Amino acid sequence: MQPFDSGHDDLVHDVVYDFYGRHVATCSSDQHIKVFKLDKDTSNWELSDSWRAHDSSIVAIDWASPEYGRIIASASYDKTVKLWEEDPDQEECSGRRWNKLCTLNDSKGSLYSVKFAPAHLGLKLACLGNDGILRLYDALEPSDLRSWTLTSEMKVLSIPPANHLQSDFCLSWCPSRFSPEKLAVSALEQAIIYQRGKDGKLHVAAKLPGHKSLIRSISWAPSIGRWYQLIATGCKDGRIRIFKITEKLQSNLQVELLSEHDDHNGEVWSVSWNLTGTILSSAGDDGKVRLWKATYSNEFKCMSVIT
Amino acid sequence: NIENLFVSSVHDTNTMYDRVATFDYIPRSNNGTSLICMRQSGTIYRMPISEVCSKAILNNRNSLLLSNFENTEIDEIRVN
Amino acid sequence: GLIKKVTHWSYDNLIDYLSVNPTRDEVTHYKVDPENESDESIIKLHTVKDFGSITCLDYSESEIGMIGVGEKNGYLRIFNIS
Repeated sequence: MQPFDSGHDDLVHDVVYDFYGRHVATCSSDQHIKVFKLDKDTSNWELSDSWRAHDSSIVAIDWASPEYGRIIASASYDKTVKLWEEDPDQEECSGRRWNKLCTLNDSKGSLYSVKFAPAHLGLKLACLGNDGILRLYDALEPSDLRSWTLTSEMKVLSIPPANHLQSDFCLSWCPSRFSPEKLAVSALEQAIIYQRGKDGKLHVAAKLPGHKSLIRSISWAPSIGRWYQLIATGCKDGRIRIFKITEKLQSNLQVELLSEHDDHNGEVWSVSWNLTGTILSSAGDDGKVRLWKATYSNEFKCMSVIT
Repeated sequence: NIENLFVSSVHDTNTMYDRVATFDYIPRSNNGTSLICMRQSGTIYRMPISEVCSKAILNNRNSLLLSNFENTEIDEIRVN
Repeated sequence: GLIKKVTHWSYDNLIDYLSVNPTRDEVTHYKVDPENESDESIIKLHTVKDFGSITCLDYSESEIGMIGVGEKNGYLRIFNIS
């Protein structure tokens, strides 16, 4: 468990990997983004660029697929989405290595989660904040990656939350290349699966039941050819909920809960899958990180726990 | 210049002993936090804040990344 | 409050005392050196910060450290400090 210092002056809000697994990007509340690269020789993480990005605290970042280039979608609390492209003819650790592409100033509220779509949908973007409106951004013209169009606008909340009550949002796309477009939307105390129809407009397909408290993280297991999909959820309750979805609005889909695990006895802040959907990693309020793997049966059982 | 504030997250912690009336922070090194608390009887003790992991993402090479809610260093578990 | 002087517990010349705070929520074991009048002689050794609404307290002279603590709810917690 060797640590490395991110160098941020305040709390690191979100960290994600790239596709190749050799780059991480760290957003924080010191209005900065730092992208680290995994050194091949020394095997120690070192900084590549450290540039100020937004005017407020950045809370969610997500990489694009490398076939579309190196694009980072940063969402912050200042009602903006900022897209950053790497320009290779610039020295490292400068501050101009990642040239800005666009600002999506179509948000009336502070954002919480931004997630790029899978590659077979194109360069699609998903943005959710406390406005209760999900806006999908599309990069239609590949000649210039600076024009982004707003196509799907679905309202996930009746009213925006209060100024004092807390709210959390998490998005997760559907990595299935031979299934229609699906999106998981965790708005307060609602887990909604949004599916693309024949008319091209998203509809409420199914809702994951349970969820007596505030939802903190959602994650979709990578479909590797199995006939059932998996969605992992971590609530403000200590429930790591793994939902099983069978799909057969061209296609209807049924939601069945596979497990409900209470080994944290707190708030499950982040739950996330592996490359192949085998190992599930969850962190809770008890200061422990629990790895989960399926047994000979399909029921999930706890494995080695990192404290 | 005026920042319209709103609450993002609430982090809960249970005190070691009950019947506490007043408390105060203790600044620690590396953005740490301990709490000094005064009970209703007047006895004063020290309570630390646990380093709760905030994000557990998995790499394609089977590696675990760990960010903390307190400080800025990031923990790495490698498959080696 | 309740201050009880306990004998047959110290081999040396120091004298041991047991105390209950006026809030009836705490039990403290003291050692007091009588030959020095200053407040540094009042030494606080161990403290047991639990219970709530203590109503009685006693000690065992034959066996060292065994102290019984009553409660208003109805539990007689008998334990050892020394």
